[PDB]
Amino acid sequence: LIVNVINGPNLGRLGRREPAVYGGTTHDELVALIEREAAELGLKAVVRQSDSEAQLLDWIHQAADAAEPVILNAGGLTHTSVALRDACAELSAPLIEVHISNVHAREEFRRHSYLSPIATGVIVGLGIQGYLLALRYLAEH
Amino acid sequence: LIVNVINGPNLGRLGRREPAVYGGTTHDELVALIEREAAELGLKAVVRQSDSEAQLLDWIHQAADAAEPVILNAGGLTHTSVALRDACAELSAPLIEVHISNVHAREEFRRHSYLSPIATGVIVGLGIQGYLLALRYLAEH
Amino acid sequence: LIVNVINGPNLGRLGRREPAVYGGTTHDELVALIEREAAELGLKAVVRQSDSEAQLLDWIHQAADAAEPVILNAGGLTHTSVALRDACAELSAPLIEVHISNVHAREEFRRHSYLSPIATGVIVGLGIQGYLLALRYLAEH
Amino acid sequence: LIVNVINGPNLGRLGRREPAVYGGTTHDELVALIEREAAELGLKAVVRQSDSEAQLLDWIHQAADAAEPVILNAGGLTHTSVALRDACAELSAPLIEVHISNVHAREEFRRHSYLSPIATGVIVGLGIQGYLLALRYLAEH
Amino acid sequence: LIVNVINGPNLGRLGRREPAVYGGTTHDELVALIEREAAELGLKAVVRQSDSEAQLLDWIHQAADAAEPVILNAGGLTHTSVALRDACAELSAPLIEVHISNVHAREEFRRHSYLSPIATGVIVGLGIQGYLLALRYLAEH
Amino acid sequence: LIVNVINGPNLGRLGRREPAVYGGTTHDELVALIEREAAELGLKAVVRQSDSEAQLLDWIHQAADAAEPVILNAGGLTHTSVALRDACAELSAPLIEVHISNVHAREEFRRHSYLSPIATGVIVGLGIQGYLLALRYLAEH
Amino acid sequence: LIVNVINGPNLGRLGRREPAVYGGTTHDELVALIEREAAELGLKAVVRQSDSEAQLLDWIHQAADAAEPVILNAGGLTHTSVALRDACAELSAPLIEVHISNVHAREEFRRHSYLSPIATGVIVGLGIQGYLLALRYLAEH
Amino acid sequence: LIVNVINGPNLGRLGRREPAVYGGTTHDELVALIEREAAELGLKAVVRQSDSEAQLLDWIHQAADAAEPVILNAGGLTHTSVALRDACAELSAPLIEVHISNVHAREEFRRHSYLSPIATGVIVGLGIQGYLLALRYLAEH
Amino acid sequence: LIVNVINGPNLGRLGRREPAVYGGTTHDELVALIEREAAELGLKAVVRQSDSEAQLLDWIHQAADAAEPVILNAGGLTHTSVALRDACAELSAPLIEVHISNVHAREEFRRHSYLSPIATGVIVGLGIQGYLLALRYLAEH
Amino acid sequence: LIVNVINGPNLGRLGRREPAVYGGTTHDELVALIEREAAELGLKAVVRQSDSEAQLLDWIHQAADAAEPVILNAGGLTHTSVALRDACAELSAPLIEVHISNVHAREEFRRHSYLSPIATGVIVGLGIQGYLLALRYLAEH
Amino acid sequence: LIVNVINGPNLGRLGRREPAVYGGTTHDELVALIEREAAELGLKAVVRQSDSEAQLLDWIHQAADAAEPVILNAGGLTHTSVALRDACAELSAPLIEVHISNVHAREEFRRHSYLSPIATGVIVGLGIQGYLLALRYLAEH
Amino acid sequence: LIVNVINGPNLGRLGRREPAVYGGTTHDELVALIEREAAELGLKAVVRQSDSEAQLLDWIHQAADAAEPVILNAGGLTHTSVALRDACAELSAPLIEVHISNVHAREEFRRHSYLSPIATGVIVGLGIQGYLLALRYLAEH
Ligand SMILES: O=C(O)[C@]1(O)C=C(CCO)[C@@H](O)[C@H](O)C1
Ligand SMILES: O=C(O)[C@]1(O)C=C(CCO)[C@@H](O)[C@H](O)C1
Ligand SMILES: O=C(O)[C@]1(O)C=C(CCO)[C@@H](O)[C@H](O)C1
Ligand SMILES: O=C(O)[C@]1(O)C=C(CCO)[C@@H](O)[C@H](O)C1
Ligand SMILES: O=C(O)[C@]1(O)C=C(CCO)[C@@H](O)[C@H](O)C1
Ligand SMILES: O=C(O)[C@]1(O)C=C(CCO)[C@@H](O)[C@H](O)C1
Ligand SMILES: O=C(O)[C@]1(O)C=C(CCO)[C@@H](O)[C@H](O)C1
Ligand SMILES: O=C(O)[C@]1(O)C=C(CCO)[C@@H](O)[C@H](O)C1
Ligand SMILES: O=C(O)[C@]1(O)C=C(CCO)[C@@H](O)[C@H](O)C1
Ligand SMILES: O=C(O)[C@]1(O)C=C(CCO)[C@@H](O)[C@H](O)C1
Ligand SMILES: O=C(O)[C@]1(O)C=C(CCO)[C@@H](O)[C@H](O)C1
Ligand SMILES: O=C(O)[C@]1(O)C=C(CCO)[C@@H](O)[C@H](O)C1
Ligand code: NA
Ligand code: NA
Ligand code: NA
Ligand code: NA
Ligand code: NA
Ligand code: NA
Ligand code: NA
Ligand code: NA
Ligand code: NA
Ligand code: NA
Ligand code: NA
Ligand code: NA
Ligand code: NA
Ligand code: NA
Ligand code: NA
Ligand code: NA
Ligand code: NA
Ligand code: NA
Ligand code: NA
Ligand code: NA
Ligand code: NA
Ligand code: NA
Ligand code: NA
Ligand code: NA
Ligand code: NA
Ligand code: NA
Ligand code: NA
Ligand code: NA
Ligand code: NA
Ligand code: NA
Ligand code: NA
Ligand code: NA
Ligand code: NA
Ligand code: NA
Ligand code: NA
Ligand code: NA
Repeated sequence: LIVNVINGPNLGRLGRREPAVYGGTTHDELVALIEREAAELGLKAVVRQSDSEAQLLDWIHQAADAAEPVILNAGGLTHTSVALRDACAELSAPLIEVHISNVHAREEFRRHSYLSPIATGVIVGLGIQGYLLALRYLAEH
Repeated sequence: LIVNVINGPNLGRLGRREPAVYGGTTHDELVALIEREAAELGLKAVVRQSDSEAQLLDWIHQAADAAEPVILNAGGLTHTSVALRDACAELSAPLIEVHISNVHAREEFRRHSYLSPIATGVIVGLGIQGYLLALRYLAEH
Repeated sequence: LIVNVINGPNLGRLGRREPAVYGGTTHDELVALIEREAAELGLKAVVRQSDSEAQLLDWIHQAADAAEPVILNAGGLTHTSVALRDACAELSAPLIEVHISNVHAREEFRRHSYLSPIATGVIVGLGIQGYLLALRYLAEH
Repeated sequence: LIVNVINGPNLGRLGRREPAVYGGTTHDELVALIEREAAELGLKAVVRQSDSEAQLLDWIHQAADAAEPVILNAGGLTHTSVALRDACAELSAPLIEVHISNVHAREEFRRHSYLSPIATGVIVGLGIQGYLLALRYLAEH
Repeated sequence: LIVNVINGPNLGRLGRREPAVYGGTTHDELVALIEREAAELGLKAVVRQSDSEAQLLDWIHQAADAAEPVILNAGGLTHTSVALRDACAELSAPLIEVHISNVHAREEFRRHSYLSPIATGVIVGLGIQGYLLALRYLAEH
Repeated sequence: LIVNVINGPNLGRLGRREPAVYGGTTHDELVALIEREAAELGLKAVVRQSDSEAQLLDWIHQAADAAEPVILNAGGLTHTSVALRDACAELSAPLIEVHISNVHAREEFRRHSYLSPIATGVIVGLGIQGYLLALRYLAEH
Repeated sequence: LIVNVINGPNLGRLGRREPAVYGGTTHDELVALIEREAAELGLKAVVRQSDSEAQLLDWIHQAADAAEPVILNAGGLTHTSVALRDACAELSAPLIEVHISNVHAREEFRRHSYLSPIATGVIVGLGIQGYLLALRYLAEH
Repeated sequence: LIVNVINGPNLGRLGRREPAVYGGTTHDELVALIEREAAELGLKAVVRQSDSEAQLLDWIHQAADAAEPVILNAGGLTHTSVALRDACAELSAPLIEVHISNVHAREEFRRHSYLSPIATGVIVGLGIQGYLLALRYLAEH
Repeated sequence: LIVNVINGPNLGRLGRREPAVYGGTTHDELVALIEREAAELGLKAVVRQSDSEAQLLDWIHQAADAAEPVILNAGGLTHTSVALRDACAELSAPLIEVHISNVHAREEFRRHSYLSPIATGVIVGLGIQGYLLALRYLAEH
Repeated sequence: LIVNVINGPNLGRLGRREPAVYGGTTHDELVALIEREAAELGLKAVVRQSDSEAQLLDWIHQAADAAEPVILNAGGLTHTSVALRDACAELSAPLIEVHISNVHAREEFRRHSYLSPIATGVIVGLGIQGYLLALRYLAEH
Repeated sequence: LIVNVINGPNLGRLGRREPAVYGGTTHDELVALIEREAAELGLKAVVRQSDSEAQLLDWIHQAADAAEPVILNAGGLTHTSVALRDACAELSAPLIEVHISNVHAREEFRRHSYLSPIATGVIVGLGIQGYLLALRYLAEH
Repeated sequence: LIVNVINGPNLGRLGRREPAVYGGTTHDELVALIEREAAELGLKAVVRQSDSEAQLLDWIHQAADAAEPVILNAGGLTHTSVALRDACAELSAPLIEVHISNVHAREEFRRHSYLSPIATGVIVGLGIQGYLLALRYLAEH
């Protein structure tokens, strides 16, 4: 029923660099697209964004306590934060890691994720439709 | 309209190991699920499997010449074949790389792909629904 | 006389995963155990926890200015934060690094600490008694 | 005209360790020196410091939206934060990375920067005059 | 009740280098301190030292057969001996690894231990009080 | 008073590749700019260039014997010559290492310098103004 | 009762290089020796060779479905094929990996095997008697 | 007299990607150019291409038995196949390895060849004339 | 005729850990099995075990002087001792290295042997039958 | 029309070591062979050799200014000199790198070249005919 | 006056392998040569050999307590023993490390020494005269 | 009879840094000491120094042609020059590599030598007596 979509650092800046990297959809448009899709699927999507690791951790803690699934795009913290990994390892419902860009076609440091080994699955490089596809996985799960 | 789904070595063996690793769906069931989904999406899915790298290359060559999109699960060749990478780099339509298992939760050698850097995107660890989600991306693309 | 016990990200979640990883004592129980032990030793323990690196840094800054000893369990930041290391290098009184779990029996990335080289000493894998043993070292120091 | 000087974790502690590492100038003195130099150059310097990555990111976001140049000394986050790198990659005006100490004469982990590849340039080991020299580059740019 | 304290190569030389590295307590004084503490705790400590790996192995074998806990400071063999690791993996009662010096502040080769992954826990850099603190852990265990 | 500016291999070729890499100023123009700036600062700049390591070493030897400061852009020898490093380690007055290009944005092999650890400081990626900024540091030093 | 002996690329060329590397027995002689030994042991040996990975995979698939033991000398694919590893991981009866030459005395790349971690055991450097010794292990198993 | 030219995976696709990578000559044109050159040199060139490793191995086996020289462009198998290396090590006449593209200017994984250490020589980056130049070496050999 | 079987550290402890790792046969049973097999083969087996490297070296020295073959299971010293390697390099008769467990399925540090490159051959993971199979190789040699 | 052949350190010593490494042709003979071939091709070859990096750089500078092609065998500087690489990157006409010996069959340090990534192409292991084959490429270019 | 010459594992076997590796002088001859040279120099040489690390450590301990210089050829323990390094770090008089063979021309693992960083100096590859040359250094020291 | 002593970059600067690194003997004093010792040994020592690699190479070439032994202290080129290695590999008489300082106690980059693998032997850390000891080896050779 309830799905948490959690976006990390810099994801509030969607639609401000060249559409080359992350597409032309803004974060507000993203929230709207996700909500619309979620309703069609008979889910409720709670979509939140923060540039603060501590805030992200608190959202993951609540999802852990509620046994709610998480779609998480951690931004740069994907590649650097053990703390985020430790919080996500508490989750009992599925965790789908999403990257808008194809990280495997960028710098080598983006090709490692602390989150992938503990996630249910990972979607990269399908732009913002990656979130919609994750919702749909969760609706069937 | 037409989408090629190409499965590589050992994928014909789906449903024969413990459902732990790859799920309980057989390859024939997979073909059927994909075809059914593709028709609902108004696509035609051509689904093929081989344990022979040369056969896989020939299928990729035809997709390149037809400018058709490919959903490719290369099995073990993901981690080892430059030749497959070179064939896939000719593709002008999208290439979505799919892994049934979450390779990031397994041996370290499964965490490298020669295909990811040239793919449009990658879906891992969502089981066979990963193919269905790729079809759906392509139907919107 | 005064000892600061500083816990970092996710340590507020003690007692919520399987007792396998970190034991069944909660953070509030931990505070209570530490305070009781500290009083028996004729010390005052100030025990604080935050998931925010900036808050942790500020607590370390105050300990540096007061020349007070610190028992620090930085959680995931142990393995990732140079900033925390830089703050701890100002400390003139002892710094004892504590890990509840035996990090050497877990993932390889947990086997590196930015803090160990600048700490007085390190206690790992003795569960929450690791804090009590650190207090006792400080009472004799 | 307007230049942002952004200092990251622990830079508020300038003048509190042995003058060996970072010199004897405090952060307030630094702000004053920079402002005085900036006025002589006919610039306005906005100088800000935070130990919070999220706050640093927000300052970089504003500089990106205003197309203003940034002189950035990220402290320990230089060596660890992809998120900071991603925010700085939006900047369209110059980015000069500054380190007070000669990081190349210290620990090996200080010899890598996530920021250098996307900066216009880098000044290290010239103490606080490194900021003044960056201002002067920007006044001619 | 019975605890074995086993010291490896060069530990008989305690109190002969500058107090900088290992302190000014000799091995005989160490035995005496440990015995006194053990009696206060209502334990019996059997404290033994050898520069011979084979002798150390035989002591570990006996502790394994008696199901007795071991506090082990293996000296240089910590970083080099698989054989010692294999003997210690038989132990069914706790194994606490102790280093007098903070190995993390010395040469990089001292930062790896073959023993840590199989030990219950590890205490480093607290000087000879590290042994006393291990005894106290065992008295509560 | 006297400052030596020493340029190494290929720096005589300034202004001959695309202005992309090193700018459009020639070496003769560079000498002129440096001299003009030095006079304004009340310094005398002795500016020399050679493609011969032995000649560079001899210039560094003379600066060492005269206790004169050196601004050194060693070209490709930055990344390869221990001999140059050994000569520069004799210098008792400051050594400022200068790179015209941002080496951190180029090939990985340009990101290591044998000179940085023994230099007073390093300026990269500020083009030829990097020399002028070094002069100004020295005038205040 | 039934044992499959599977030889991979280039093993059909036995007896054609200097007897230094692989001995002077041809593949046909090898088949004959194995059959003779197998009969003495009261086993039936099915001995097959191919330079085609796909053919090797199909033979391993059949052994998996029949629950038959495999003695496998994969030739160069030992060091390179994940696909072969994946097929061999299905085997429920024993898998003995055999190398005629002592791979540990040759190039470093021959010292890694994708098969060893999933094999029951490995025999190297005992020439063709390695096959006979594997048969004998299986006859007792 | 007789020279074998053997092309591996994807070389049948010459002239189908942008002329940037491999030139605009097709494989059929290549065969024709080689034959014409060979006749001028008084040689007979047997030119063959396959995407199948097993087929390539069989061609190398025949060249080994006939003591005929080989010009080999193995495509992606250059970087991945030990089996191909093992077959080529049987060759008693010269082996010239040819790459159309300059592999040293591409991805790092293309800069390693299993074939180079056992080849007589290697020609890279001279396009299809690399084959013609190899023929000419063999005509003088 | 005479074969030396030499077992190193911890091999006297066979049959004392879970049969999972090394089987349920004790060292005395092993000696008996080997002797019985050796007599059937018309050999004399001299079987010795020590936890002392110096004792092992002396046994290898005697085998070198007598030109007698050695079956050696060095235990943990396999992975760590150059001295043992140097002694074994004197042997003129065959040296067969034996491991009871499949070291390739355990920790990565067990996957390197200082002995394999100088051994005639290596048998791993066939339990105690590995010794019997080595005897049989030697009886035919 | 004009082609520069530039030989680096030790190439003046051709014909003085065992013909095993570099052949029996001296440098003077090499000059003569190249000149004769060049005339047959209707080219003029200017062939020069120096053990001085600075002299080599000056020759490359002149070829850059004249837009003349270079055949360069840099000797040991191939593997060590960034300065040479930087000079060769100015060349607008083709650069063919030549090695007489097959560097891939020698020490590992000879398998890296700073020149290959910026060269048009590379010929190794064809002895002195490698120069003649490069001339012929240039005559067709 | 008194100099200790300490030889480690396998050095008692001098003169038993091909004179290629270590020369044809036996250990007894070596003792005699050293004694004769020492007397000519007006020194007393105490020459001892053991294959037991513990015995070597005890000899080093005595040299440390007597403040006597040591010439040490540790054999294979050079490359493997931290314990030996720790004992040698107590020595206050000079420590000269000697290797008979040129370890730099052998396996790569022989090119690392735990002893070199703490030795006064090192002599390798001068055969047994290396000991005589060390004595002579000590006689002048 | 004749021995060449060849000193490389910066060795003309002996006696100008703190006696800590290289001692207080100047190069002229060194020449004098060597000559005096050589005469006592009935040798003639030709002692030469240059900061120019090309000059060093030419001296090594002459020693190769005269079949004269070389004592070589290459300075920083020890760690960086393949060209020097290639010249020294021609030498048929002994080559003794000498370092005044103990390079193993300094930076890690000084612990690799391109010369050691081809030298007869190596003396490090015995100061200038290292040259005298090399002469004496050569007088007995
Ligand atoms: O592609 C993504 O969605 C991504 O997770 C996002 C960011 C930051 C986006 O501004 C980057 O830090 C990640 O490396 C990739
Ligand atoms: O998870 C998958 O789908 C996968 O692509 C498939 C195989 C082989 C499946 O038998 C494995 O070789 C890959 O590592 C992962
Ligand atoms: O064992 C610990 O106490 C530890 O410091 C704590 C955490 C996070 C605890 O939730 C982990 O991030 C550390 O790796 C180990
Ligand atoms: O030298 C600097 O200015 C520096 O950026 C600052 C800090 C933290 C300063 O307390 C360190 O974390 C950096 O490694 C170096
Ligand atoms: O600090 C310790 O107690 C230590 O275990 C002891 C020794 C040898 C002590 O002489 C060293 O070999 C270890 O690296 C650290
Ligand atoms: O950017 C510079 O100034 C630099 O020092 C110069 C050269 C050579 C310039 O032709 C290059 O070799 C360095 O890598 C960068
Ligand atoms: O020694 C063997 O049997 C071996 O498996 C065989 C081959 C190919 C044999 O031609 C090689 O590819 C392997 O590295 C070793
Ligand atoms: O440049 C070549 O000729 C090359 O051998 C060919 C291929 C495949 C060509 O489609 C690539 O796989 C090689 O890396 C380079
Ligand atoms: O499997 C074996 O026989 C083995 O040689 C034995 C030991 C020690 C056995 O107690 C281990 O040290 C080796 O790694 C593996
Ligand atoms: O093979 C060659 O031509 C080569 O370029 C030449 C030399 C020096 C030749 O004396 C070596 O330094 C190179 O590694 C290989
Ligand atoms: O060359 C030597 O003297 C040496 O120290 C001796 C031995 C053992 C000699 O049998 C080897 O273990 C060392 O690697 C080299
Ligand atoms: O110790 C030596 O003699 C040495 O060869 C000399 C130099 C340069 C001396 O100024 C250094 O470059 C070497 O690393 C060490
Ligand atoms: Na919620
Ligand atoms: Na991970
Ligand atoms: Na999209
Ligand atoms: Na199709
Ligand atoms: Na890749
Ligand atoms: Na699924
Ligand atoms: Na406090
Ligand atoms: Na560290
Ligand atoms: Na506890
Ligand atoms: Na502003
Ligand atoms: Na980077
Ligand atoms: Na300053
Ligand atoms: Na006991
Ligand atoms: Na370990
Ligand atoms: Na203490
Ligand atoms: Na001057
Ligand atoms: Na350095
Ligand atoms: Na500029
Ligand atoms: Na069968
Ligand atoms: Na593996
Ligand atoms: Na055999
Ligand atoms: Na043919
Ligand atoms: Na290779
Ligand atoms: Na061409
Ligand atoms: Na015997
Ligand atoms: Na080895
Ligand atoms: Na068994
Ligand atoms: Na010319
Ligand atoms: Na390169
Ligand atoms: Na030739
Ligand atoms: Na003595
Ligand atoms: Na060391
Ligand atoms: Na000798
Ligand atoms: Na001479
Ligand atoms: Na080398
Ligand atoms: Na001296």
